[PDB]
Amino acid sequence: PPEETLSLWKGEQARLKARVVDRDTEAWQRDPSFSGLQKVGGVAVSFVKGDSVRACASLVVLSYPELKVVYEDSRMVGLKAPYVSGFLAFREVPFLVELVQRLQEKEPDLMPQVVLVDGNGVLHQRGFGVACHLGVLTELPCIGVAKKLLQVDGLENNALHKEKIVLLQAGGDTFPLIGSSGTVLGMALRSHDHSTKPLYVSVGHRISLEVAVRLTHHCCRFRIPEPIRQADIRSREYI
Repeated sequence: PPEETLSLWKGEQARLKARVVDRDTEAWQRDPSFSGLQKVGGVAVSFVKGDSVRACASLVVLSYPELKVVYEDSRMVGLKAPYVSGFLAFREVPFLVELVQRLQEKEPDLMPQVVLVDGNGVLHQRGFGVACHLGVLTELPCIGVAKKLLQVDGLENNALHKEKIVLLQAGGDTFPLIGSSGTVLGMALRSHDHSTKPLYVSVGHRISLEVAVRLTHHCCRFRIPEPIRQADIRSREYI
């Protein structure tokens, strides 16, 4: 009953968006060296077309500060119709929740304290990206780490944007992503000395933007934050 389904999802999008928290809720987040942080998660998803859409997803957990994989669960499943633009997350995210639930059941001591999501946070067409959606359904702190600048609220990959990227001279350097509204939606981060291409970081849930950006940088042994890099490898394996 697709009209019923999409209508339900539209209501849920509004309700879930209102649940997004953009401040820190954990003691470890307020410590300058993130004292108390031991486990960082990574999530990545790739889709495949077919009679049914398939999703290849990976949840990994890494030790922190060491960034070594301590848990992994990577899967390919079919997702159920209806497939509606702007609402694929309403099939995708419950599958990701299932991964988290399986971790809680099978290895509860390895539950991540924060999840780095390969995808968008509040820097999103409707201010409710996959990282927000996963966060509110699990109550886990989540960060949206995007590889491209999302064109919302007047953000443009224009000449000035490109100039600001050049002026990111070293790993850790940032510049704010500020909408036409004047709202700070996220930060561009040069994640590593080796790469000149920035990551675009925004809050998913239960973390502040400053903390999200600093933690993201600290997870970058290479350009892509290690939990995402590891999840990416495993969700391309299934592709």
